[PDB]
Amino acid sequence: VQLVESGGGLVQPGRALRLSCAASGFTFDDYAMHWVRQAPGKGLEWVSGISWNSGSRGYADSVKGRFTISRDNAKKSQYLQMNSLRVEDTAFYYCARMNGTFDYWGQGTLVTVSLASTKGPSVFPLAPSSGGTAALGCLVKDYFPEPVTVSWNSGALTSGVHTFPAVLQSSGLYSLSSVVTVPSSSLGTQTYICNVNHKPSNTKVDKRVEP
Amino acid sequence: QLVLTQSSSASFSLGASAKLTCTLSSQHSTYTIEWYQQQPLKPPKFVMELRKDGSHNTGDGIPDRFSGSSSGADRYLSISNIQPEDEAIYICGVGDTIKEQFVYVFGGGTKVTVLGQPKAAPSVTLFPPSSEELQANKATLVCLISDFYPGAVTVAWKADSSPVKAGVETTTPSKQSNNKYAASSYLSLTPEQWKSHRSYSCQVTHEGSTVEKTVAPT
Repeated sequence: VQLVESGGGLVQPGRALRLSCAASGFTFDDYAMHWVRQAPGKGLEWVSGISWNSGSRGYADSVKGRFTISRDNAKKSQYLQMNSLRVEDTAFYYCARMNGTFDYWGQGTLVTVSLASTKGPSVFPLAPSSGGTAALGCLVKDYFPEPVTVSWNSGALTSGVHTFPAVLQSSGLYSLSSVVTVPSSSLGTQTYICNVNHKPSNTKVDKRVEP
Repeated sequence: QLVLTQSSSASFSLGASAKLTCTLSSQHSTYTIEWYQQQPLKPPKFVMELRKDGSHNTGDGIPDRFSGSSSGADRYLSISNIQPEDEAIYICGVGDTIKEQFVYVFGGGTKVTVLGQPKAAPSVTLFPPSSEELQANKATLVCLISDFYPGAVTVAWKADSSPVKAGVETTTPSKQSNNKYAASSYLSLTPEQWKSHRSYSCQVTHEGSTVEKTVAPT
C-alpha cells in the first residue's frame, strides 16, 4: 500500500535525469499518477500528472516541454523524464496517486541541480567507552550532497538506532552521526556494522565498530 | 489567480481545541480543498477532503479528533483534544480545470506547535575522536543530545574547564518520532590540541538545568 521513488541525485545544469516510482498494495489503472515537488524554502508545487490510461497528460507551466511523463502497468511504475534541468528544479520530488485527492504519497527523492562537485564521506566508528547499556556509532563526515543512508548489520538491526539530522558546516559540507544504544553484555556476542551509502559519490562502506 | 492563503504558524495548549484556517480566492469561494499533514522524515499524509456544502471524508488512519468546516471563502481544519503527535505542517490544496490543462495549488503550510507537554531533561552522549580519524591528522568530538522537551538547548564546549568556541558546529533541534527533540554538536580539533589537554567536555543547558559529559585521550 506504499509508493517508492528512485533516480534522484546530483546533476549539472542543462543535463538530464530520470525518476521512477514503483507501486504496490493496489491495482494499476485505478488512479492517475502525479509528481509533486518541494524546493528548499518554498511550498509544495504540482509538477506533472498522467491519467489512468495515459489519455491525458499534465505539465506545470514551469516545466512546459522540458519534462516528459509516462506510465507503465506491468511493473506498476510511473516515470518522469527531466531534460533541460535548471538550478530551480532542485527539490524533493514526491510521487502520489490521485482519484480526486492525493491520498497516498511516496517517501520522496532529492534532486540537486548544481555546479558543485560531489564529495564522498569519510566513515569513522564511534567505539563504546569502558555498564548495563552502551552507546556506539558511526561518524559520517564531510560529504555533499544529501542524502546518505545509514543502517546497521545490513538492516538486521533497527532497535535502539538513532541516526541524527546532518549538520551543514560553514565549509558547505555535511556531517552526521548514527548511534545504537545496546545492552553492555551484547558487546561480546554481537557484531556491530554500520552500512553507509552515499550514492552521488559512489561511496558504499560497511564499517565495523568494536571496543 | 487561484490563491490559497494560510497562516505560517500556530500554537495551542495540550488537550485543547485547535482550528486552522485556509482561505481561497473570492473568485474561487465554491471550490473543494484537501488537507495534508507534513511530518519530518515522512511522506505527506492525506488528512481529509472538505467540500463547500460541509461534507467531509477523512483519510485512512486519521483520528476522530480531526474535523473540517466550510464558511464563505474559509475552510477549517479542527482538532479537538490536540495531542503531541499532532505537531506537523498542515498544508491545504485545491484543484481546478482551465482548458484541458490541470491546475493544483498548495498553500504555504502552517506549522502547528503543541505546548504544555511534560518537561524532559536531555540525554547526552559524548564520543572522543576515533583512532582512524587521528591517523588522518583530524580530530572531531561528537556530542549527541536527545529526548529533551522543549526543543531548546545551549551547548558549551570546554577544554580543561576553559570554554572553546573556535571550531564548533551545532544543529537545530529536530523532532524525534517520540515527540521529543534531538540535536548534535561537533567540535573540530587538531590531533595536537586533543593530546595537549587532559580532557574535553560537552555541557548541555536546558531550562536552567545542566548535563555534562567529559572525555579524555588514551
